[PDB]
Amino acid sequence: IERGSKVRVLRPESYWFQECGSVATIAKGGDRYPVVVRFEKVNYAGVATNNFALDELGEVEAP
Amino acid sequence: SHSVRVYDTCIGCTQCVRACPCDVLEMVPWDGCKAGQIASAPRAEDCIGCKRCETACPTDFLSVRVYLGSETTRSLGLTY
Amino acid sequence: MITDSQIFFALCIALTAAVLAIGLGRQLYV
Amino acid sequence: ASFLPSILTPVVTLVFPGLMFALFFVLIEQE
Amino acid sequence: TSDVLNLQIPTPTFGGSTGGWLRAAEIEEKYAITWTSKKEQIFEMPTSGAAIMQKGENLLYLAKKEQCLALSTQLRTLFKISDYKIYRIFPNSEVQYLHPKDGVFPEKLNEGRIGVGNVGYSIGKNPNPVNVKFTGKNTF
Amino acid sequence: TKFPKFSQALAQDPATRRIWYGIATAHDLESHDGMTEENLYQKIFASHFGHLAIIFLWTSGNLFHVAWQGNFQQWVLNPLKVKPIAHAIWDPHFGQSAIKAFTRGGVSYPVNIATSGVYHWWYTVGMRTNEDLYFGALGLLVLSTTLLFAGWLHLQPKFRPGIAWFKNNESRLNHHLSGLFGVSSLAWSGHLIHVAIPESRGQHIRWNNFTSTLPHPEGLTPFFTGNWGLYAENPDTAQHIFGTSEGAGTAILTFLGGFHPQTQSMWLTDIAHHHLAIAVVFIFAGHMYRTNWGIGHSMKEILDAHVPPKGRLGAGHRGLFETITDSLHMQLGLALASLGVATSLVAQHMYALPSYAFMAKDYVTQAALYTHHQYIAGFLMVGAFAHGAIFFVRDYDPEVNKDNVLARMLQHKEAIISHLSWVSLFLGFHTLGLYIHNDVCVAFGTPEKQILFEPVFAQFIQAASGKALYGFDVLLSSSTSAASVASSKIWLPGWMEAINSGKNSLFLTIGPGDFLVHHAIALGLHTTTLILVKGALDARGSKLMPDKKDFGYSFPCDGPGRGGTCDISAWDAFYLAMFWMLNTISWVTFYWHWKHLTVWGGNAAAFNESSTYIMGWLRDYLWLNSSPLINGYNAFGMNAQAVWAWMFLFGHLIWATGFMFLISWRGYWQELIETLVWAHERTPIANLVKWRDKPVALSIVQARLVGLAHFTVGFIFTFAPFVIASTTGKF
Amino acid sequence: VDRSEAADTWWGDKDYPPSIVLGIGKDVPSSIFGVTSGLAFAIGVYCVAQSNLVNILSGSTVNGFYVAGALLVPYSWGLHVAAWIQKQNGK
Amino acid sequence: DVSGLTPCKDSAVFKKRLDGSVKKLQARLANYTEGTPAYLALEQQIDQTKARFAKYGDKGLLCGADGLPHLIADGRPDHAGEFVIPAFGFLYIAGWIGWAGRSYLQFSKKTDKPNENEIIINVPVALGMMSGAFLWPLAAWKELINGQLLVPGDEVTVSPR
Amino acid sequence: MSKDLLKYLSTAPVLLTAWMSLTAGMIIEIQRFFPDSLSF
Ligand code: CLA
Ligand code: CLA
Ligand SMILES: CC1=C(/C=C/C(C)=C/C=C/C(C)=C/C=C/C=C(C)/C=C/C=C(C)/C=C/C2=C(C)CCCC2(C)C)C(C)(C)CCC1
Ligand code: SF4
Repeated sequence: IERGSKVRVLRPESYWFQECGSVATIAKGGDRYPVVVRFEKVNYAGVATNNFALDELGEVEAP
Repeated sequence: SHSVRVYDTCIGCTQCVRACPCDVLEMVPWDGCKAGQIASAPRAEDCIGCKRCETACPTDFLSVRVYLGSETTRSLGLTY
Repeated sequence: MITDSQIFFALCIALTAAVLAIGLGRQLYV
Repeated sequence: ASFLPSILTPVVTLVFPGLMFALFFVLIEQE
Repeated sequence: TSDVLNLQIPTPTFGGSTGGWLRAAEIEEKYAITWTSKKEQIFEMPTSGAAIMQKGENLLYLAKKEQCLALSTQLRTLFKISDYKIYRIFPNSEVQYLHPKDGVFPEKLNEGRIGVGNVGYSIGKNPNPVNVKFTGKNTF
Repeated sequence: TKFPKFSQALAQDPATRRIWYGIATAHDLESHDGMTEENLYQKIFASHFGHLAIIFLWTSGNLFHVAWQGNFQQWVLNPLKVKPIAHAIWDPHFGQSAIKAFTRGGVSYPVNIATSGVYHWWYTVGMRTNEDLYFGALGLLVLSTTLLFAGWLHLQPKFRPGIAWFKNNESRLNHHLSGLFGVSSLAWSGHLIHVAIPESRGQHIRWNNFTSTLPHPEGLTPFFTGNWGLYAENPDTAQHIFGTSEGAGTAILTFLGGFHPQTQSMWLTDIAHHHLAIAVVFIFAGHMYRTNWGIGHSMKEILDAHVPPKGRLGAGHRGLFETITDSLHMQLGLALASLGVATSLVAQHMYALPSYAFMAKDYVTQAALYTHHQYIAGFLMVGAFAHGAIFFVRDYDPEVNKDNVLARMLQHKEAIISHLSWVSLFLGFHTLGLYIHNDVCVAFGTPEKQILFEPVFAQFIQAASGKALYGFDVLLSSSTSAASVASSKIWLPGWMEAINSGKNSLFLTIGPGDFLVHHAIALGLHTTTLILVKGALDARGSKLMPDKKDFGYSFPCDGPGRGGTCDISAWDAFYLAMFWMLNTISWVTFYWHWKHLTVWGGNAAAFNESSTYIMGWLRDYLWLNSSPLINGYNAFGMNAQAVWAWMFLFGHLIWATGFMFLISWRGYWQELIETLVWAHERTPIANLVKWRDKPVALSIVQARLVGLAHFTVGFIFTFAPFVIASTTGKF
Repeated sequence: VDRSEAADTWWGDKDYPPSIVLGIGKDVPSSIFGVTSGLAFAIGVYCVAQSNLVNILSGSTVNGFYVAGALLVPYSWGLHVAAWIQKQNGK
Repeated sequence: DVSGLTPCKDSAVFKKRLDGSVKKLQARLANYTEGTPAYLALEQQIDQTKARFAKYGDKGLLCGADGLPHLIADGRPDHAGEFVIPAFGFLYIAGWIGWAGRSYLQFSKKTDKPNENEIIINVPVALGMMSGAFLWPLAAWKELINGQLLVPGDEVTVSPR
Repeated sequence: MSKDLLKYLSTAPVLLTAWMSLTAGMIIEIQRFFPDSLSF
């Protein structure tokens, strides 16, 4: 939604579904999932980052 | 044979292909991803189903996904 | 006391049932 | 009668199931 | 490259093993892997044992594409041999070139490759099984 | 044309797993190649016909064997002493000693002593001679013949029923309620009144004279005049002897309650009145639903309207009609749950209220029947839950069940699973802790420190039902209460005596051991429900695998990635919950068997003292009562229980062999089979003999299935022997 | 009844059921429903009391009229729910 | 009194159990000589047994036909000491424990390194949380009313239905 | 007793063992001083 913002994930299949994450990067064109949300709660694989689209995120607190 | 599929959440990090021990997966050009490449499975008949692609996939859920199905000599991986 | 003829009659009906069972199994198999 | 156990039990529990196993094996090994 | 093999290359020096093909590679399908080495040197077979790859050309027979690919990974990550080619040999002697199909390893993109098995939506958007009930398709 | 014709994938499968999976998915008709719904329903219908024919053939076989080789006529004269014979033994492996030992029951040939109660059932029902049993066997054979022909017929082109007819719910339910339950129960009441009560009272009513003999001296004139109390007037006297006219009454329909004093089974007049009334109710209820005549109900309308105000249960029951009538797995799950509950009900009710003459004193039959029906109830419940899971993963449509009462279950499945986990944890923690406290306290020579909670609530129920030794003086125990006074001329004058008589299994005295074992039973039920409910709710997806529905119901795993995904398919939930079903039913049956052995032997102060700690169960039930079984054959000789000892060890061996498939998994055996394939192919002579299917290790789900199979068969064999032999050797 | 031939009786979006749920009594007014429900409750409770509370039931004293009138007590419940539904639907 | 049980003080089976235990101890007493540590320990132990039985007799416990105390857990205040008062005591203690844990978790989640704080406990503040959890029923009620106890579910991870 | 050793003593298993030690000792002393309390 905006870089450095806290956003709630709304993707149903996400490990972080209905949980907050910090946006680190939003890309230009191209990527169907431009936003890059960084979490602190590692999923089962171990990664704490994932790419989401703008529609799959809802801001809770701004930078 | 097992069915290998790749979804557009691919980020083109080319790790499933390296984890592949049967040369089932291969990077092809793609407009969607920033890296400009997407995994694809043109040799699914050689799939055995060890799911090292699924293990190596770093997406929150797997861009590369394998469904086990009809079994064969190759899929069973029998030397006889 | 069950008689030999009684046992044989029951066995005959059982054999008829067996033939019908083979028929039903065939028709379920097709 | 007391004849029939001897006539039927071995016929039905050695011969028939052996034939059925043979038939099933031969059938499943077709084509 | 091409669907053909010399079928006369000198093979690695190996003392034999019980891990090789058994009455099925000659009836259904065998596999071959051919590479080139700068020095005559020792390596570990996918089948249990140790062999000596010869100087220059080397050819090996195996029973599994997995075995051939495992040997290939060994060659790449130990001896830095990256010219290997893998073939499938049928009982009718047809030879099919399989692994470096475009002449380059699959992990590096090429301009001519077309996508097989690609889905245009995220993984969590497949139809339910009830939708495909009593239909020949599947939910992917 | 290869074996799995229904599955072309297995047809191309080259390994030995083809045969296994073909046999395994033979009856999974929904997922067969080229299957349509209409063909599926017709095939299911024909298979049902064949199954009914199997049931009636089994019944006819039991009847014919008791008629031909059983001592039914001798047993009729002296039911309490002569042991019923199941069938003759034909075994060339028997020695002279075994021949002499198994020659029993007042016959000259080896035999098996019946423990199914069929003798008591048929004697109560009205069978007195082998000829009647033989004619029953003949008629059941003819019935099975007709059912097989019907199954064959209903697959023919012109006789193949349609999908609309199959999905006609209202007509099917109307007919099942009114005729299958109602008129069939009416027929049974008529049979009792016409053939069973007269035979108990010393009248030989059969087909040749049932048309001439009047069941009641007045006839149907009381029935038509409405003076139906004349059918209750003159009941059987307390001095009545079953099967004789002395002390016999004329009443055909009574409500005396209690038990028949001589036989210690409920009155046949009471049972006939039960079946007559219950049928009235069911025949009425079978006119509920609308079928071709306007008047009636619409089940879809009922479900659609039943939505509480303000959306309390979301959209209510909207869509449930469509899901139930479209999905056969939901119907199967509902049927299995209801039938498992009914099986538990009959198991709990037959022992407390025996219905067959002289069954109460037949201790082996009672234990065998209770164990049998409790185990089948557990299996049916597990199956109900498994098919609920299959429905969720295969037939559940969220678009139809948008905001539904069923969809809200998935919505708060996390709360449900967490709370089932909480209650299971609490029950197990506290029950195990109290048992260990009692164990240590009795161990340390100070049983006074035992924490012994009186089951005050169950005792209160017993007092309200009529028990008086507790002294609660509530409801029926207090003669004065409205509950005790309103029914004081129908059933209480007999029921009060029956319940307060200490010679009966009706409402057994209970204590701290009963408290603790009941909490253990609660733990077992709750944990089995936890595993099963979790499997059903997580079958569609989970945080570790949101796309599980794509994989389906029974798949091996998702691989070692994401930390490992073992037993994630929700079939493995069923396979796990089967262990707990076996565990809880075993606890139930141990409780039943030990309490009843003590009560029958007249020392209830063995259960009341020792059952409070676990070593009491290990010693005064298992170890103490295992002697007559394990002494079936020894170095000095053999007894008639040697078969039970051999089957005891047999069940032990199968239970043990199951651990192999449950513990050791496929990779070891696959590599070992590679070695064996090498050896067979490389040895001379034998390598001319060559397989067709490539031999492979058993699949993962296949081996889980085999290991669980060996476990369960094992369970049942071991307890069957121990429950049938120890009772015989102790009484 | 089939899937198609079934009335639209779902009312989760509204405050009261449609009157169609009452079937044959979809037009009888709330006044009739309430009066009949009250008479049914009184008569049925009278019958039950006369059968089992005021008197003691027995084989020689069970009364068919009282037994039948007992079944008017659940009918009374249904009639009172119906009275409320029709009052809310405006009939 | 209730359930057919009788008070343990007037229980012949209870008295015989006491007498039997006493006779067992005195029988084993024969091996040891007067004044030895084993003899004095057995004397202490038999005194303890008699004191225990007298205490059970005086407390009003009900003894069954087996002659052992049976605890009546039905809520009657005559037998409150059997379950109700121990139940309240445990509920208070367990609430104390859970509140200490939850409050320390709330503190640690705001720490710069919550993952390391989970292993390495900050003992100075852990002691403070443990002490302050003594008044958990009022603290939990306050958090309930302010809405800081139950996170809205629209904010908890949930698996695809 | 440097800050590092205090940190090590503050680690989870050491603290678990210490607290459960104190708890078990408390329970055992309550048993010694108020023994055989099958009631309140
Ligand atoms: C399912 C019921 C059932 C069962 C469990 C048994 C069991 C037995 N019968 Mg049989 N029997 C039955 C019904 C049954 N019978 C019926 C209805 C009749 C005709 C009235 C007979 C007539 C009969 C005779 C005359 C004799 C036996 C004997 C025996 C014994 C040896 C096995 C044998 O060869 O018998 C089978 C013999 C037959 C002639 C075949 C009967 C066909 C039945 C009805 C098939 C039922 C199939 C079942 C429902 C499902 C399929 C089973 C399987 C394919 C999975 C054994 C205890 C022998 C005995 O007494 O040994 C001590 C013996 O001499 N039986
Ligand atoms: C921080 C403490 C804490 C708190 C507040 C809770 C709270 C809860 N747990 Mg528990 N739980 C805890 C730790 C805690 N848990 C730990 C460490 C584990 C791993 C063993 C579990 C495992 C667990 C399971 C498996 C389940 C629960 C459940 C529950 C709920 C019911 C209460 C219950 O029965 O507890 C049960 C308590 C236990 C099984 C053991 C607790 C362990 C110790 C004794 C307490 C930990 C205190 C901690 C060391 C304090 C440090 C603070 C200090 C530094 C100041 C509730 C939400 C159940 C649920 O979901 O219900 C809805 C449920 O199924 N919990
Ligand atoms: C998952 C799933 C499923 C399944 C489920 C199940 C399997 C269930 C079960 C369940 C159960 C199994 C239940 C049970 C129940 C019961 C009850 C609910 C009971 C009740 C009772 C009562 C009410 C009683 C009362 C009384 C009387 C009447 C008399 C006497 C007294 C008393 C009080 C006791 C299905 C298929 C649906 C589908 C979906 C999903
Ligand atoms: S997400 Fe998986 S398939 Fe896509 S590039 Fe990364 S490793 Fe390859």
